Amino acid sequence: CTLSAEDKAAVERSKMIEKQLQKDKQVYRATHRLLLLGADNSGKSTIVIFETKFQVDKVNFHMFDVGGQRDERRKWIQCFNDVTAIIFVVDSSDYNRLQEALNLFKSIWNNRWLRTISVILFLNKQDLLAEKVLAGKSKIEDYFPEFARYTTPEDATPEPGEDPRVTRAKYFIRDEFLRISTASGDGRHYCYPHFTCAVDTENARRIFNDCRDIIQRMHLRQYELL
Amino acid sequence: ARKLVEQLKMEANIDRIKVSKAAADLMAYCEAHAKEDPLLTPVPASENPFR
Amino acid sequence: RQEAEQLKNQIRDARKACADATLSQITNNIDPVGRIQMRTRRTLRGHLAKIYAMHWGTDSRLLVSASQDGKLIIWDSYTTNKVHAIPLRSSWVMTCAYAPSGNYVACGGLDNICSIYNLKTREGNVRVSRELAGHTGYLSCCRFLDDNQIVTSSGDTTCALWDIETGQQTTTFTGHTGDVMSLSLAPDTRLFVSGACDASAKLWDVREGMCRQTFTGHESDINAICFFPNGNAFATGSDDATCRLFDLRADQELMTYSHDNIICGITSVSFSKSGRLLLAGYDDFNCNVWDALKADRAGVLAGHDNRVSCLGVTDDGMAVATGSWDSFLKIWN
Amino acid sequence: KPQQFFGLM
Amino acid sequence: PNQFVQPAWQIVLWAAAYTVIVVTSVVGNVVVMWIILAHKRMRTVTNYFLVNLAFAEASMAAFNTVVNFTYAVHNEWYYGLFYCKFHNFFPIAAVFASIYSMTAVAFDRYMAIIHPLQPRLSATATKVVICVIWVLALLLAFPQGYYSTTETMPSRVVCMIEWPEHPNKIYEKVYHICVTVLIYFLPLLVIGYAYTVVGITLWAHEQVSAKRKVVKMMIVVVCTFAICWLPFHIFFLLPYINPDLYLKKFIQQVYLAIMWLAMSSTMYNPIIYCCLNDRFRLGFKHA
Amino acid sequence: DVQLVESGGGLVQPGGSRKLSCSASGFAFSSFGMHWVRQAPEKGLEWVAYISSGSGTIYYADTVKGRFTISRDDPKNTLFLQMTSLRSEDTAMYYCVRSIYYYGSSPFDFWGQGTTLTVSSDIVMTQATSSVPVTPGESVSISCRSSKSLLHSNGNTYLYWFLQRPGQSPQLLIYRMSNLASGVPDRFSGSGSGTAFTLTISRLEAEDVGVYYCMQHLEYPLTFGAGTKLEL
Ligand SMILES: CC(C)CCC[C@@H](C)[C@H]1CC[C@H]2[C@@H]3CC=C4C[C@@H](O)CC[C@]4(C)[C@H]3CC[C@]12C
Repeated sequence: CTLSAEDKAAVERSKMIEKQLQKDKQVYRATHRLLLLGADNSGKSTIVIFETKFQVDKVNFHMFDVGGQRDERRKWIQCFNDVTAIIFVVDSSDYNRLQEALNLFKSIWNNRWLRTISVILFLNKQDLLAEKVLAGKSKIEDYFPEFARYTTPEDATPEPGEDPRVTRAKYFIRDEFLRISTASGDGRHYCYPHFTCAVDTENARRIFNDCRDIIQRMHLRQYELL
Repeated sequence: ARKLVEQLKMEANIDRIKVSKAAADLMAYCEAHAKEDPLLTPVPASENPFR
Repeated sequence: RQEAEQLKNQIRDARKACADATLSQITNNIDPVGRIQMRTRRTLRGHLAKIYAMHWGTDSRLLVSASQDGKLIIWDSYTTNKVHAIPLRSSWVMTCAYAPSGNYVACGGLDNICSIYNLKTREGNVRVSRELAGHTGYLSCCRFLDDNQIVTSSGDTTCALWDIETGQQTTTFTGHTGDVMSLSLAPDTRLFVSGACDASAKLWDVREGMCRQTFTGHESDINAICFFPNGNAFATGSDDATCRLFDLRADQELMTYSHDNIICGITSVSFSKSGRLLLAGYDDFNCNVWDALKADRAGVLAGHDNRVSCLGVTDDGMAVATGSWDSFLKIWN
Repeated sequence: KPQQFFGLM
Repeated sequence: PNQFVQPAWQIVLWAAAYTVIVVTSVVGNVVVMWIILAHKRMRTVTNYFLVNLAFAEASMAAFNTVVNFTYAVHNEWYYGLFYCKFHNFFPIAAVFASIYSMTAVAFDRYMAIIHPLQPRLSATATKVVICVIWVLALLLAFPQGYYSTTETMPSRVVCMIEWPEHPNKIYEKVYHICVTVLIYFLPLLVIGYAYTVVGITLWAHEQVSAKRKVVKMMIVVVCTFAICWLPFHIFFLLPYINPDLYLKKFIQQVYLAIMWLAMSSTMYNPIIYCCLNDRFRLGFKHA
Repeated sequence: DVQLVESGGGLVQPGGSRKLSCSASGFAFSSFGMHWVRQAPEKGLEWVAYISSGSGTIYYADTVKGRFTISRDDPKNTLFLQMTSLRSEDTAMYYCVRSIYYYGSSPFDFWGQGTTLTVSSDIVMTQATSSVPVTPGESVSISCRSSKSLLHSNGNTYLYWFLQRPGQSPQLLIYRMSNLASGVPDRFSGSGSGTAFTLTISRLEAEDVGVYYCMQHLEYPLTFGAGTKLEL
């Protein structure tokens, strides 16, 4: 083969390297990468710290929480332009921080590098939000005047033991993030709103089903069936 | 603050050559090392190690 | 404040006085390089995820390549044989350097750590020599001066010279106000220029630790920076879809490389051994060869199916390697 | 058979 | 005297329709192959099975049809003993190849919609499956080529398959029965079941219109495969039931009809690609 | 530290069978292809067998072809040599050598201590001078000629120089004609013309006493030279 004895052995080393790389490739494909964005007090860590691994129905998911870098985030968001989803956690209780979260969501949703990546919004601490609505305290209309004009949608599914006031509050926040996601993007990416709590541990299953839908929709364009 | 002022002072003190002279010497380098540039001057395939 | 803006306009008027002519006016008579048709001579396939960085070794035969799958693969370009494959602790690696000696290879990324790997060990396995950990932001670039000194740029707006043996930052460079994205060591290895997201490029002295000169002109983040072979000029690449050649001595931009069709930022920039050609990698899934002196697009290296993240020209100037998010690296020649 | 028709898949 | 000398006008009409199908199908499938290979954007591991399907279908319409039709004009073999063995090998293999390529695209489409998280078939494994399909095709067509002979009848050369002589014609009958079950009932079941479940989930708001379109496409494919190939199989199993029908002349026109319906299947896939997908349509209008 | 202790030798009646075992410690046995090289009590070195990394390519020498078999237990970091039909010509000390092969590698770098077994077309490497008397401080030039040019088209002349100091396993001095091995003083220098090669040892010391062997790696079977002794 016009290869010296040492050249042949080098080719053999390369082939073994290629084999380990192939087993690595299989693990990489099986693992679905997720990006846990979200602010502080969102309890982003307790939904299920730079990395976290979990497995649902024999499917392993790697969730990366990059909190070490702050300020400009678009520069390092370029790295996560291949994640299957971007779990975004929002503290429903804090309304002062809510507007900041809406701005963050808007940035993420419109980010040129995340223009085809879906977002699984997890409104967290829904319990604390309820307690605030029950005690009255700070009115949501104060922070967002539209709350008064807003009414609980008919499509809404009220959970058992939900004062319409608590119910309207929860779906008001969801409405805001939906409004933000509906304005930009054209069916390339979708937002999956899931009202969640701190005790709620079914969060992993929600991620699983939503990930199925996202990959199904992409495979529906990849196989050219759409 | 005062540090920015000091940094600006130092950068102001630097001496600057005329653009003409600088551009002239860049042009000179390229012309001198022109034959030594395989990308600029197509290298005979025999020599090209990626032939 | 008032003194500050006074000094600023003072610097501005000085540069103007030195702006007697333009590089374009000067080279108006220089004959164009002509069409530079370069074809893919090799394609190094094997990376599982997007290639984010690459560096040619001084031998101009071996090159390291970083990927988001957390693997640094050393490749024998001449024979497309994978020499070594280093598993990395953090999968998110944004930069990879190759030591001039060839004995070490360093990588870094969102881990905020620059890990030096001793390629030549007696045990025969690549082992992490030292893990530099002082930086507080993603490391965007890392280039070696010695097998004991390495300059690393980080998104903490600061660059730093480290002593691999001690593991301590010998010198810190805190002048930039935005995330430093790239760094380029001068051929003389005495000065290093760094481009940041503040649309500013600062030339630093590695032994004094101070910012000698500050160059501006880009309208957005300087994603890439490279030094002209003479060490007297540096070219930059920004999201402004423009490339700008600034001269160190003149302290003033000489030529801008922009085409109306181009509306995508430059991810990586590099010069030829003579510096006549400026090969820059754009986000249009291709790389454009610009005649530096004449500011004309001589040719296009279009063989990628994703953003060309990295571009490197061999030290002998024989070939140009280009890595992309398509998980493939092509040695154009 | 001459009167037989022959067909191929 | 050869009784199968159909009148000139009969020849003209049959020629016309056959010609239309052949031309349209081969051009269409060839364009499909071009779109996928030329535009490397559409050239993906996913489209490899699609490539295999298109290629096999194109070769089928080009070889199997024209050759068989000219044979049916007066049942005369205007080729040679080599071509008799070749036609009873390549075109026949291409039939089985196309049907098994349809099972392959259907399996990927099942795995991509029913189990979206599980990764796609590896690129190497995808090529392995294509190889296996063509291998099985050649194996199923081998007996016919092995027992090929150009009996030179005074009336006309006839390429006939001289199966091992049996009083009960056991080997002859079993082979044709096995082919029918292996390239009709078996695919009709797998392609059927798979496309059925995918259809159920996709059927169960612009997205909805597109998903229900895919369901329409799948049911079209299943019905085509079942309806178009059934007359074909019946004709080739007829000698075992009623050989006297073969000895009559009308069977000549019946063979023409069954081959027309069967070869027409190689046209459905191109039209379906342009109708369901937008990128395929763009490539078609570009060519 | 890198050690390759081999064991399992001793007196064996002719026609018998024995398994030699080289236990590895301090390196990635899996990544290093291993070789077995023997030395007759009075003669020089002779390549016996070679197993590649991952037990892939297993070449053998003509003399031991079939009779001997080399096998590697990567998990247990051990190299085995089951030898059958032991002829009286197999009486020798067997050395297990490690060899990694990549661009810029140093094959045949570490040699094991050696185990003694007492049994009751290929390129010819010609070291003309069997012995050369020399006093310390002088400069020697051990020469080695080849039947075929060892310069492959890849531009690498595959000629390796080894030094067996009295009562010690051989040690790689110069790999690929000129490249000096690690841990070797700079006084050793390798020159070559493709067919004729020369190892120049300047400022000779007491440590440099021993026999010098020239091995070719152009093709298998690997062939060692007769050996040139440097006596003080
Ligand atoms: C006589 C018979 C056996 C011929 C069979 C030919 C078959 C095996 C050939 C013909 C066309 C071929 C395809 C043509 C092009 C491509 C695209 C390439 O990126 C991967 C392989 C792939 C998908 C080929 C697979 C094998 C293929 C389907």
